[PDB]
Amino acid sequence: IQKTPQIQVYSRHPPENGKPNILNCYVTQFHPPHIEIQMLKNGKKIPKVEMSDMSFSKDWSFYILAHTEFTPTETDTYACRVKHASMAEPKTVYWDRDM
Amino acid sequence: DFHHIREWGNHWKNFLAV
Amino acid sequence: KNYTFRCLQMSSFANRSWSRTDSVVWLGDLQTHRWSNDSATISFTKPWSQGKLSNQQWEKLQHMFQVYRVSFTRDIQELVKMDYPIEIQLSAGCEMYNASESFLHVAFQGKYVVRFWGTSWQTVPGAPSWLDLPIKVLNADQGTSATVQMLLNDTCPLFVRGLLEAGKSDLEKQEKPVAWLSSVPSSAHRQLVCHVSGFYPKPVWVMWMRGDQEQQGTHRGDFLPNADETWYLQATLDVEAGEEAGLACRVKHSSLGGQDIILYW
Ligand SMILES: *[C@@H]1O[C@H](CO[C@@H]2O[C@@H](C)[C@@H](O)[C@@H](O)[C@@H]2O)[C@@H](O[C@@H]2O[C@H](CO)[C@@H](O[C@@H]3O[C@H](CO[C@H]4O[C@H](CO)[C@@H](O)[C@H](O)[C@@H]4O)[C@@H](O)[C@H](O)[C@@H]3O)[C@H](O)[C@H]2NC(C)=O)[C@H](O)[C@H]1NC(C)=O
Ligand SMILES: *[C@@H]1O[C@H](CO)[C@@H](O)[C@H](O)[C@H]1NC(C)=O
Ligand SMILES: *[C@@H]1O[C@H](CO)[C@@H](O)[C@H](O)[C@H]1NC(C)=O
Repeated sequence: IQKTPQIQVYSRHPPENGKPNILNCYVTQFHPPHIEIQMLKNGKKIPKVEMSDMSFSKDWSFYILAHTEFTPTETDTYACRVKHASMAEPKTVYWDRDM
Repeated sequence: DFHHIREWGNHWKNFLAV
Repeated sequence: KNYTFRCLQMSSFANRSWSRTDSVVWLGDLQTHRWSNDSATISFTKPWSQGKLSNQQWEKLQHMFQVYRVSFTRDIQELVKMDYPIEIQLSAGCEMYNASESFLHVAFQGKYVVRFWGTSWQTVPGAPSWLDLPIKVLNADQGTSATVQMLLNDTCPLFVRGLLEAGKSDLEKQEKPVAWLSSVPSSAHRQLVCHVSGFYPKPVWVMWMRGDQEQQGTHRGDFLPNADETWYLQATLDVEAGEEAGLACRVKHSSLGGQDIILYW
């Protein structure tokens, strides 16, 4: 059966504007394992995104971690966009430093 | 059914035995 | 501490002419090996991923699995011949306690269908009935049965005891959490968020507090991985406007030497 990915976006360190940090996009609970994950800055694909090896959990669903270096500012927006066969449209989750 | 895995298992049994 | 060693195989078959198999290996929450479809060789992800095994021993085990991977692929494609796409997953390894228990589980299209148990492959109740004949045929081969029995009963727990010794300083590492507070509006109310990042090992205690009183509204999220083999967790609290004052987030972790982090809102 198809399972829809869940996406969580979070920073490695406390966000401080102008200070280099790492942005994580953790994608879980999906099947089949074929997936496209992009990280976005101001709506544009970030070229240097590192991915973990795909793995799976006790319940058999797949997971993977994407991450990228980033330096937050007042005005830049960051997002993680996922394409998967379980969804007709790509799913985008925005980084919110408050949440 | 499972022709190659059965050939594989029979091939590597002695390696694991010793 | 009990460690679960897990070898995870993920095999995708799109059609007769296209498949890939990729594997990863975990000891507890630390990845020890990766094996890409494209690689002829298994890749070490730690300095200690060979455990206590000699170079010749490892060379041959690698060779053995190389043949397994090709053999597995051919047999599944032939099983399909006698509906794409097909996803198969295998989870094999052992839970350590100096006792242990081994397991070998197989999933088809994301559902658990078969295990190896004792001396034989067994379908699980509710598995598709078309598996019974193939599994009966697999069980007729005593050589592979012995091979799997030796792999689970002996080769696994022995390998793992060696990994535990060779990887001690990594397995027993302590990394301190760093915490920070933020908030968002939650009603016509606010949600306070305590973020805790960079801790290892996984066990942690995070609670919103008013003085010594634990706030039972504290809602702990899931453990989320960082990319540097540390963990991230947040805990939230929905608060009425004006009741924000006097709240604190308290974090306890083994790395902190008895000195909890306390941040005040
Ligand atoms: C490897 O170890 C297994 C047992 O260990 C389990 O399986 C392995 C793969 C790991 O996952 C471990 O962590 C597990 O704990 C041994 O399996 C046993 O083999 C013997 C001999 O072949 C079996 O004994 C027979 O049992 C028959 C009755 O079985 C039924 O009843 C019993 C209880 O009474 C029940 O446990 C079982 O499930 C059946 O319902 C009996 O008629 C016959 O005469 C004989 O006594 C034994 O049943 C197996 N255990 C299991 C759980 O099936 C392997 O032999 C061992 N291999 C090596 C090479 O060391
Ligand atoms: C097989 O699957 C691959 C991967 O999706 C695809 O590119 C290819 O067109 C398929 N080939 C056939 C003959 O169906
Ligand atoms: C996986 O590896 C096999 C063997 O080298 C190869 O035939 C196959 O094309 C690879 N799969 C993909 C999708 O590249």
